[PDB]
Amino acid sequence: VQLLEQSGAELVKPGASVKLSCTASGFNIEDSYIHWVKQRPEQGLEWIGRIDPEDGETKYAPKFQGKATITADTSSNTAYLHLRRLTSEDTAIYYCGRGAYYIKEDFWGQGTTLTVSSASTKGPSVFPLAPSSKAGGTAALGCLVKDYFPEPVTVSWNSGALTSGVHTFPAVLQSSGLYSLSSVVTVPSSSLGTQTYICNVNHKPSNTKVDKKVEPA
Amino acid sequence: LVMTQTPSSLSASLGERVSLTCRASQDIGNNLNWIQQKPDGTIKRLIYATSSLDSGVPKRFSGSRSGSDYSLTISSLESEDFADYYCLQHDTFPLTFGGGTKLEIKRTVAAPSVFIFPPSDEQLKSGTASVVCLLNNFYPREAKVQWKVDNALQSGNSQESVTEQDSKDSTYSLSSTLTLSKADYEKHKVYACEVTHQGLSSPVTKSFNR
Amino acid sequence: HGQWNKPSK
Repeated sequence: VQLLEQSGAELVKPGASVKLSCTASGFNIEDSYIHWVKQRPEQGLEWIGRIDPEDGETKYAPKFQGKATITADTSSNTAYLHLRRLTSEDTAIYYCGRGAYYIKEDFWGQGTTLTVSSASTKGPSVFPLAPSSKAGGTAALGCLVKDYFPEPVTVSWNSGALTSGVHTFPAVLQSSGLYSLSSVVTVPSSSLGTQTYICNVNHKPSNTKVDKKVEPA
Repeated sequence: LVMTQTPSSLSASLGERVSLTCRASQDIGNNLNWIQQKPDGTIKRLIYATSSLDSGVPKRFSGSRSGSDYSLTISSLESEDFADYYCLQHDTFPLTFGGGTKLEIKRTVAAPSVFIFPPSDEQLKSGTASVVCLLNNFYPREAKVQWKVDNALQSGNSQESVTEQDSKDSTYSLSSTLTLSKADYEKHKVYACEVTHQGLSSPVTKSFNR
Repeated sequence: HGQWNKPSK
């Protein structure tokens, strides 16, 4: 029942500021040290700093000290990471990790993807990839998630009930400078005419949620 | 303080035993954890306080120092072990991570299942047509997908995407999406995807006629 | 003795 849930992915203009969050659940946040770790695309993890929510005492890495400002709200049971004067070097996913008393009780948060761009958010267009395939009782189907920005998009199937065989490809960059990906899945052709296959796309940056039904023919 | 993690990359067979090392530049004592990042981005600490295993982490994971060299070791490698590993030192500020290690899994050659998807009508009406070619579960990564519209070889009008190694069978999957205007797609009829892989004796061609 | 974990509490 105890976990760290981070705010949703978002886009922010350069020069601006953002305030990422990390809400502790199933335990009082001051009973631990809350760390903040950054990860630039195709790069390694970096420590930003840590807070003692009990009194708000914070320690930082040298490079982040003039931009980061970690805080907390004991009552809200949340720890925030505040970044000022945003730039392209700040586009990365930020993680909050717990530093509990009983060292054995440490765990991390899912992360918060932050894209810093001059452009605007654009939800995706979801077209279905119809079955009509033959491979020994196995048929492939899916969803083409086209023209969206920024990252990321999250695709699930049948609200999470279908997982076996699901392959969601990494987003590819297009000529328009917009991203596009497709998620596929194999299922037995024998179940095509009875089971309902729906993919669930979600793009937090633009608050869009699409549920496209993929039908046989 | 600089943690020097080595090797940067490592390809190992299943069942095999691997060790990743991190050379502490200024001595950090027993304050060094090992974290694992799965392909999906999720982070989970495996080893803490140099050798102590966290809750639930399988018996094949061990930690141990030897001078200024701290190491994580896996007695027998499994498919689910495919991930990126980083060593974290929490002795002196600023805390440091090693450059990481990308752990790939050597596997036996596997031929791909090929599928072809015609554009959806819902998109045709939008003015464009995306033809998708799926190469499911194969190994190794290399593959040569070629598009042929009315036996006409394509170029510059398609892009590919590849998934990372599967957690269960260590295979790869790849999609080649050929994009065209509603115009072009309506002009021609023969749409063919031609796959060429190590695991195939002859290049395979899946196709559909409009 | 660490630096990641909270000593007190």
